[PDB]
Amino acid sequence: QYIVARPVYSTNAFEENHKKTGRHHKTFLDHLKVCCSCSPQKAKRIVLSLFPIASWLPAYRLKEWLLSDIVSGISTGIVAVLQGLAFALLVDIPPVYGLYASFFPAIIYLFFGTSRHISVGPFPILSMMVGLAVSGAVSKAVPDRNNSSLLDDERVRVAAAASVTVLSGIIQLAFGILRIGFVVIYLSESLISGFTTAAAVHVLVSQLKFIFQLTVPSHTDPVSIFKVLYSVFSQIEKTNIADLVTALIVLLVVSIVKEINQRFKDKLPVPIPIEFIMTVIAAGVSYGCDFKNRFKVAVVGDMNPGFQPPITPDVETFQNTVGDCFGIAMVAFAVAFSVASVYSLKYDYPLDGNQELIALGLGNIVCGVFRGFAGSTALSRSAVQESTGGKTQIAGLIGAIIVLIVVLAIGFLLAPLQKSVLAALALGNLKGMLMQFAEIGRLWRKDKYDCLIWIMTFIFTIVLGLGLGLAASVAFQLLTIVFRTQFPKCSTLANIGRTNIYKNKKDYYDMYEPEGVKIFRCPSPIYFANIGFFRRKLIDAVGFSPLRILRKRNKALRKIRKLQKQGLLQVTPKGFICTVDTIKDSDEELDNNQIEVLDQPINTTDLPFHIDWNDDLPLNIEVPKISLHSLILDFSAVSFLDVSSVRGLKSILQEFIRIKVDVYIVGTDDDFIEKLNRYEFFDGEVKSSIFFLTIHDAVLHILMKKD
Amino acid sequence: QYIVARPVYSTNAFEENHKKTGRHHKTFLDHLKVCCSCSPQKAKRIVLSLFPIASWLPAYRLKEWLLSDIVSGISTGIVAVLQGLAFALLVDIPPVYGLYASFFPAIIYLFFGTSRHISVGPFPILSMMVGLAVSGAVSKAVPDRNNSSLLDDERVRVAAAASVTVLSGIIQLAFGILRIGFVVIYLSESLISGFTTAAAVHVLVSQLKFIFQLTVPSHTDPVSIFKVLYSVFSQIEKTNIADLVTALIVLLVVSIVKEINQRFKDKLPVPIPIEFIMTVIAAGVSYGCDFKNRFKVAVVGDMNPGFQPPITPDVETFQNTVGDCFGIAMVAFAVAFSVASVYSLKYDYPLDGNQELIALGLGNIVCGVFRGFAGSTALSRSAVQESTGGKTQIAGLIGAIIVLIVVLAIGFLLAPLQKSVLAALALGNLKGMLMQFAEIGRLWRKDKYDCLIWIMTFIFTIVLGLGLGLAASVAFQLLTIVFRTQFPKCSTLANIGRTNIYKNKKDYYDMYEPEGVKIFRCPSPIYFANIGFFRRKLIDAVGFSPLRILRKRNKALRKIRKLQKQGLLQVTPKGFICTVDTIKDSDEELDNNQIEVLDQPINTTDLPFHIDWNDDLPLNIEVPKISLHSLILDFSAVSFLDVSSVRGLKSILQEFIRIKVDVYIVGTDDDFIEKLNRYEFFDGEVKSSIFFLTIHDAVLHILMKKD
Ligand SMILES: CC(C)CCC[C@@H](C)[C@H]1CC[C@H]2[C@@H]3CC=C4C[C@@H](OC(=O)CCC(=O)O)CC[C@]4(C)[C@H]3CC[C@]12C
Ligand SMILES: CC(C)CCC[C@@H](C)[C@H]1CC[C@H]2[C@@H]3CC=C4C[C@@H](OC(=O)CCC(=O)O)CC[C@]4(C)[C@H]3CC[C@]12C
Ligand SMILES: CC(C)CCC[C@@H](C)[C@H]1CC[C@H]2[C@@H]3CC=C4C[C@@H](OC(=O)CCC(=O)O)CC[C@]4(C)[C@H]3CC[C@]12C
Ligand SMILES: CC(C)CCC[C@@H](C)[C@H]1CC[C@H]2[C@@H]3CC=C4C[C@@H](OC(=O)CCC(=O)O)CC[C@]4(C)[C@H]3CC[C@]12C
Ligand SMILES: CC(C)CCC[C@@H](C)[C@H]1CC[C@H]2[C@@H]3CC=C4C[C@@H](OC(=O)CCC(=O)O)CC[C@]4(C)[C@H]3CC[C@]12C
Ligand SMILES: CC(C)CCC[C@@H](C)[C@H]1CC[C@H]2[C@@H]3CC=C4C[C@@H](OC(=O)CCC(=O)O)CC[C@]4(C)[C@H]3CC[C@]12C
Ligand SMILES: CC(C)CCC[C@@H](C)[C@H]1CC[C@H]2[C@@H]3CC=C4C[C@@H](OC(=O)CCC(=O)O)CC[C@]4(C)[C@H]3CC[C@]12C
Ligand SMILES: CC(C)CCC[C@@H](C)[C@H]1CC[C@H]2[C@@H]3CC=C4C[C@@H](OC(=O)CCC(=O)O)CC[C@]4(C)[C@H]3CC[C@]12C
Ligand SMILES: Cc1c(CC(=O)O)c(=O)oc2c(C)c(OCc3cccc(C(F)(F)F)c3)ccc12
Ligand SMILES: Cc1c(CC(=O)O)c(=O)oc2c(C)c(OCc3cccc(C(F)(F)F)c3)ccc12
Repeated sequence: QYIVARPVYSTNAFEENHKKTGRHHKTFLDHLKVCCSCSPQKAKRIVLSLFPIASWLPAYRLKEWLLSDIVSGISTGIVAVLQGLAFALLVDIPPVYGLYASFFPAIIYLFFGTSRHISVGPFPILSMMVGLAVSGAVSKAVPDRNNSSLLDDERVRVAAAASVTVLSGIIQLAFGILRIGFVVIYLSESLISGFTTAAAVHVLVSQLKFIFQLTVPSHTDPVSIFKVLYSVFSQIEKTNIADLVTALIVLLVVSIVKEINQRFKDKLPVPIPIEFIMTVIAAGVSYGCDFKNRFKVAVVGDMNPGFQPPITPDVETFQNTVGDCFGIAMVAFAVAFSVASVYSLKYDYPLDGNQELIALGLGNIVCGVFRGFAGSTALSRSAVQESTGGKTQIAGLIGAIIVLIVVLAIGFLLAPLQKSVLAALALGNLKGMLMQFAEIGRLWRKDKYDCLIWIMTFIFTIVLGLGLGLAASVAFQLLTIVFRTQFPKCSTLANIGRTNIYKNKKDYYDMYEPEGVKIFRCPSPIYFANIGFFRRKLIDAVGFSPLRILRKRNKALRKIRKLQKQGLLQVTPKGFICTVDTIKDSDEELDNNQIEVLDQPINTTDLPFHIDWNDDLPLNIEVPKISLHSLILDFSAVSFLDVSSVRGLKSILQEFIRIKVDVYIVGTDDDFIEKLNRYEFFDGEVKSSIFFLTIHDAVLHILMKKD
Repeated sequence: QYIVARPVYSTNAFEENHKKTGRHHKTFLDHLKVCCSCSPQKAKRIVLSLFPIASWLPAYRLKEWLLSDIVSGISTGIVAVLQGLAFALLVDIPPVYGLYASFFPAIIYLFFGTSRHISVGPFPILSMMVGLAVSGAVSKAVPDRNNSSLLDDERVRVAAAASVTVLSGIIQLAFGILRIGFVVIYLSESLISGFTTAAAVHVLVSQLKFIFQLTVPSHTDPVSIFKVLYSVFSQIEKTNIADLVTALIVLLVVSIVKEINQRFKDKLPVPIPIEFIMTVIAAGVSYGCDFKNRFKVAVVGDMNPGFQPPITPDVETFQNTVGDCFGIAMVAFAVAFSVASVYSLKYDYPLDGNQELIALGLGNIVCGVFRGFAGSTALSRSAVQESTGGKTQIAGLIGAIIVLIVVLAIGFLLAPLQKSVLAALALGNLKGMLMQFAEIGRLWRKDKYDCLIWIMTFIFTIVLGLGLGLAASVAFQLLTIVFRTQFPKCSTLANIGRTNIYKNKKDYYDMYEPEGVKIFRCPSPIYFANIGFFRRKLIDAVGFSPLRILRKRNKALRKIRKLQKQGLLQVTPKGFICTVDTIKDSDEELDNNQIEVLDQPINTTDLPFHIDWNDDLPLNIEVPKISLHSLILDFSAVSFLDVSSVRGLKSILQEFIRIKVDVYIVGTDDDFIEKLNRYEFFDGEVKSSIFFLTIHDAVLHILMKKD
């Protein structure tokens, strides 16, 4: 049983009876003296936050982790070599520059990174974005000033890729220093699903150059994918059959083996390395049977051993690639943080979002100085490193050691590799991204505001491209928040069961509603896109407009005074005795510059008899009549207000108070009423006595005030 | 006194006891059969909505309104002539093409418009936008193929202005047909104040060409205002003193007269026409004293009488002015609707927002065909028409008649008008726009989220220009809504006074909190930018993490089973009798691909003795202990959810239920729980029995369930 015996409280009488604690407000300056004030155990936290390898490496369990890290590092270093060779073709540079992208960030992240299960390298979507930024940069360059010229057009693409990488790393490091690594929260799940599904189609289309062995120019556009499709299918009579059959065989075999490893995650230690076995088989059969001369297949060429000397970044490339580098930096950090958060939740260790930006930015800067291209983690390579038994970032060190031993020593192998095997290995990781097409039907019957976000993200990314489509999709996703709260379902309430329960007036059968009281609920925060709808729904829920009846009352009072000081109608302390039956009954029209005296509050204290405005006026004067005398506003679900709302609500309440209708606001916490004091909302007319605790408090106050 | 005696209801037991009405849901098709089904009194509403002149003109009070409309129309037609001559210089076309912009939209709006106090013409900000769009269009044109060539560069500006006008009218009419005239609600008051204050500075800077009589090229840029300032101040030694003294005298006189008319709005019928008197004086003294030859002043030239033949709009201009015409159409409709709403509220007549778009678009199309430029109402001209006694749109007809009689007959006057008097008349209306600089200090101490909107709107409009700055400002204003709800102040509640009142635990002195119960409140809607903060604040408010203690309980159960089926520890229906004191105390490590068996729910029904997890386990096993057994979530202020929130909340509640903690959600209406059924939120684990009416219902349910 629910039994309550209580006084009726009114948010001002409540705080008279209950002593508040009193908490000191923190202004701008004590935050400053709290932050910049050093201590011998304060700098030793910041330094260990900047170098986490000083914290995890002495706490290294040797006997449990070393033999697992060795095996995990070898098996992910092989995949890092092959994926680095494959993703350099998506930037259209020589393939040895993808091996440099798999070495330097994995060394910098070993010192400055906080994740333990992430392999750092390149991944296909970011390589497509870097290639688009490069071919957009070499077409905006100044034209400054016979036989070997198609090796010098790849010498400028390498420098453009290095400069784009250095600028993206600088943007990432500057975002990490300014401690704004919370920007991943502006990306909902529907936006990520739509972007991922469209970018999988981008990746699938851009691999058709190498499976068919066709020559496609460097389209950089809004509508790049359809131009690439037109350039491929205009010349499909010139394909190479030996490059197509091999890609089909490799894709089929790694597809039916890469799902045995998920069907049989138990029963089977160290899952089957199929990207290594198929590469060994393909490069061994392309040698010996002489595939480069029997057929005419494209191969990975002769890579020269060693590293390159450092480069100096071109500021002319920095001038006209800024909007591309911002998108590259944001996409790289968002992908890396989302992949690292899964294993951080799975193995229960903390993940610093601001240290990831510093580590990835430093890795990208050092990679771009030594002529690599940009990157962060890949989902498939991280899954290979984790599913083999990777416990920490020693596995990334051993993967970088294997990449180094391929660069320095054994790069004379992988010279008969057939360059469409490398394109078919990158298509084996598109299953989980393309299976997200079955989310339009799921989101259709659940929200319909996130289905719209999915469809608009897909369309913007397909039509506008990977960089500008994400920027358009974030803005549309912010529009849907305003769409959710434009027209809230406002309702009137009534009492059920003669108790303190008040629900919707249309929903139940024998609800009671007290005489002259109107309860109105708006289930949404009221802001600038919301206040005219609120005012319209309130004055249609109450039956009339208070400004119109105030104007008609002022007109009737003006006619009463005009007949009065002619000495026609008598004035008594009780009665309003008239003299004549009918007057000429004019409809006196007052012009502009005077029509706004009808909005003034009525002050009839000069007249002794109290006027009613609800019985009939003494001669044929026809002001309308209302039955309302009290209005409750249920503000429980109203989260915040702003300046437009405070002005509109102030106008509404001033119009209701001047027509002699008492207004009560009900259901707010103390932060709301404290914020309303800063807007200068209260004055001599709208007091602070209008706030009550619950609806039943206001109704019980009304039902004993009016008797 | 507040006395309630009631049963304890739980939102499922409430609806068993109270019969709901049952309302039929309206799907997609019955809306279609409701809308497209004609009637002989349905088409007669749509036709009278499309032609409001068939409704107001037979209801015309002749004796009250005719003599006021004549005087208002004459006095606003003079101002329309002078402002049309003045604003054509801001597009840099000959001045006779501003008289055509003051004639045709005022005739089309007489038939298709719903306002009664609006004068339709040009206004300065839209003329600056049209001029920028024109000079951007003539620089992107194809270059296709000696003495008189500076009259043919103004022949292309006229055609560009006409084409920009026709495209803007087409966009306006198409927006009005599609019934989307509610787009004015996306503009808050702070954005409008910042945009207006920056555009006043734009208007003030662009009038310096004519006061000083300097030659400035057509800068179209992001940063146009600073380039215009540099081009003016590089050559200020070449100014004309007779053009500066005259502009100063005219500006001073109309400034001190245009505020007498506000100080003396009473006492004074038909306010003083000072823009007419100063124009007559200036053009009469420039004649006779021969100002064109004594000094070297620029004058309004010889305008040829008559109208021009119709033009055909160039589609090449349509190709590269789309983003300009969208901004022109939106700014014109927003300004016209905001100015008309003031008089619609003042005189109590309805205003159709979708008919305004059709009327303004038709007027702009007809104006652009006959070589005028675009426009809508101006605030100063509308104030002149209203303050003289304008009752309806007959005053606009008489103003158009006076513009016609200037075009056809008496355009040989205003030939000695001095062209800086026209620039000084446009500066007399900048006082109310420049006085809005005292809103940074007002908004600073009130909201601080709208001060940011003001400052960013000012900076974006000054730096990027009038068209792109508004588009950037709308997006930043949408960002501030997410900024308001990123980190909501979540709190825990407690009971005051041993009644049904629950407030913040830190705020009062002798609050009670029941043993083992935790009440948690989030005062905001929970969406994608909000759910990780909610989960973090909830698991720091409750004292622990439920997933970690579930994993430790599963580890302890695995060690118990491993010691059990070795036959070491005995198993009883009551007791857990052991055998040995100490075992080897391993810390058994299970690898990846098996670590996710620790998140499974505990099912110890194979064991007869009930395990406690809160006393000590029989040997040295050290699972942590919790005191919580019930958790209330106060969801009163939670307005909506989305897919990310439903997934995160589902994970949180599943983690709390598996650790044997009962969860209650409290304070939601029926629309919330009806929307939660569509997300497939409920299953065999998370039931619908967890919803209660109020906090005291859930607390009273707990306090009798646990005894
Ligand atoms: C209404 C919402 C739901 C989607 C809005 C999509 C638009 C922003 C897209 C759709 C069609 C697109 C156009 C489709 C085709 C072209 C031609 C294209 O040029 C060429 O293909 C020829 C020249 C060249 O090869 O570069 C330049 C971009 C453009 C104008 C596109 C610009 C962007 C547009 C207008
Ligand atoms: C179905 C949705 C996702 C898109 C709807 C619009 C498409 C049907 C349009 C918009 C972009 C258009 C493409 C824009 C650019 C080009 C390049 C253009 O390349 C040329 O060689 C141009 C000159 C020539 O025709 O010879 C050929 C047409 C094509 C593929 C267009 C084909 C029709 C496309 C795909
Ligand atoms: C917003 C801040 C706190 C963090 C992010 C910093 C970036 C926005 C900055 C840092 C490096 C800057 C770049 C450093 C060097 C240059 C070259 C400089 O241009 C030239 O020197 C051009 C030649 C000339 O001066 O005429 C200015 C632009 C640019 C690309 C800068 C653009 C802005 C960048 C990317
Ligand atoms: C907290 C974060 C979100 C702040 C982000 C700020 C950026 C939006 C700003 C800061 C620095 C700006 C850059 C500063 C300078 C330039 C150089 C400018 O190029 C020139 O000036 C070329 C001609 C010349 O050299 O004079 C192009 C814009 C750009 C990259 C600006 C683009 C906009 C940037 C990146
Ligand atoms: C960080 C937030 C608060 C404001 C971001 C403002 C930027 C978007 C602005 C500020 C500085 C602006 C730049 C200032 C100066 C110039 C030079 C200007 O070129 C010239 O003046 C020379 C060539 C010519 O005369 O056309 C081109 C625009 C640009 C790069 C502007 C581009 C837009 C910028 C980067
Ligand atoms: C104070 C806030 C509102 C702006 C902060 C940045 C300004 C100090 C910058 C940004 C834009 C700049 C302007 C961009 C373009 C030009 C045109 C440029 O015109 C020329 O004649 C260029 C060649 C030459 O120098 O001879 C002269 C400098 C100026 C006015 C620049 C002056 C410095 C400005 C105003
Ligand atoms: C979104 C809809 C429901 C309302 C608003 C309509 C506008 C977005 C439409 C109506 C008129 C259209 C224009 C009509 C004519 C043309 C010319 C046409 O371009 C050409 O003919 C160029 C030459 C060539 O075809 O090669 C397509 C673009 C454009 C500017 C169109 C752009 C889109 C406009 C402005
Ligand atoms: C309900 C409202 C908000 C819808 C708004 C839709 C607009 C954003 C779309 C609809 C029509 C689109 C236009 C359709 C066609 C063109 C022509 C296109 O120019 C060309 O195609 C030039 C080359 C050629 O002729 O092939 C430039 C973009 C533009 C104006 C598009 C710009 C984007 C527009 C205005
Ligand atoms: C390339 C790639 C492949 C191939 C491979 O394995 O290398 C894959 O398998 O999955 C991917 C997924 C799921 C990706 O989505 C992550 C994400 C997470 C948050 C935010 C965003 C953002 F919207 F910002 F892009 C993206 C992205 C990229 C891949
Ligand atoms: C030119 C002009 C002048 C000179 C003259 O009188 O002719 C003036 O006196 O006042 C103006 C005011 C207040 C203006 O602001 C209206 C508004 C209303 C809603 C929305 C927007 C938007 F943000 F879309 F622009 C603008 C605009 C323009 C003027």
